[PDB]
Amino acid sequence: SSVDMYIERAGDITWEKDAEVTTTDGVYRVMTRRTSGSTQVGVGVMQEGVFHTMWHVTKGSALRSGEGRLDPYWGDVKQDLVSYSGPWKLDACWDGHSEVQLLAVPPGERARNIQTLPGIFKTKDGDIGAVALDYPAGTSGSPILDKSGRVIGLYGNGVVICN
Amino acid sequence: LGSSVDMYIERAGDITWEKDAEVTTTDGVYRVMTRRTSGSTQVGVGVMQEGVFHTMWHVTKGSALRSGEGRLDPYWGDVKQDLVSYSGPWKLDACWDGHSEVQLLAVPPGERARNIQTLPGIFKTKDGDIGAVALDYPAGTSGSPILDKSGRVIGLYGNGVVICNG
Ligand SMILES: Nc1cc(N)c(/N=N/c2ccc(S(=O)(=O)Nc3nccs3)cc2)cc1/N=N/c1ccc(S(=O)(=O)Nc2nccs2)cc1
Ligand SMILES: [Cl-]
Repeated sequence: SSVDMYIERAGDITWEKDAEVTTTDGVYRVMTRRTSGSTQVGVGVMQEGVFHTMWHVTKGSALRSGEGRLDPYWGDVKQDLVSYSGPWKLDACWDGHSEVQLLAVPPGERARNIQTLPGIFKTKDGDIGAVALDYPAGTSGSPILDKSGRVIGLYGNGVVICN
Repeated sequence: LGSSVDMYIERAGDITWEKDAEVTTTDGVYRVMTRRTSGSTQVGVGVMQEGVFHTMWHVTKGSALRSGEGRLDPYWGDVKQDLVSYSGPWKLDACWDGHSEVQLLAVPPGERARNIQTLPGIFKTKDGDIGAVALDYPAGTSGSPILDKSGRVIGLYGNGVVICNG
């Protein structure tokens, strides 16, 4: 048997006004089915009919969904990204100075917003952000949001700065 | 001053092809560890070859590392390639033929190093064709070396397998 991977909608993607501080558009759990039952392997974002997640979560596997089978459209192993059904749509960038919110969706746990200041690390062309928190395996792909609710990164990836 | 990580490496084993694998600071393979208020966690893996430590850029964010020898400074780094080398230029130049089985020398957090023989898939990227290992391991296994039959490192787990022609 090949791995039976599917997505389930977990909630809306919204900035939460008083967060904790350290089918349709939304945030989805990426699940695997075994005879013994289901495991969450990651998270992703449906935007403009395109499902976005990390390449390591699916390794280009087709996904079952409420809308039928989703086939991979584009991916990059090095950036660790993959899109289903169409081109990559998550084009927002972090300004490199505003606090962000991680919309963490860990396995077997409630979706929640956590406000956090990314770390900044120097690169040769500039700087990149990091949200490295203590979340369980399977949280990778959780969206990182700016104050307008735009997805500026996925949990486990560097947060790209444009400034 | 700014954001910093307290990172260190620990040798996990020799890098060798294992003749009868399951089929689905000396040179060697190392765990990359980070010290946080919660404790020390493995965040990835890398390869010491010819006195140069090699890992994926995102594992270390290009940070200096502590080792048995003292401080290792990043020498070369590329966020786009997601690679970084310490102490000297990138030394891992072997490529996959695009058809032979390979071995992942997986070094997962809290688990023994082990060799798994597998056949990479081949995927189209804007740069060209690349191989990729279709085995699932936890995030902190990223950087584990992928080996050809002569024990040469032809890729790092999560970074793809380099194909000799395009
Ligand atoms: N100054 C430098 C000093 C170094 N020590 C160094 N090492 N480099 C490596 C590059 C690739 C690989 S690898 O694939 O073989 N991965 C693995 N091999 C075994 C295990 S993993 C390994 C090492 C690179 C340097 N500069 N490099 C540049 C590369 C590209 C471009 S580019 O503009 O042309 N963009 C692109 N186009 C198509 C693709 S990238 C500009 C500059
Ligand atoms: Cl890989």
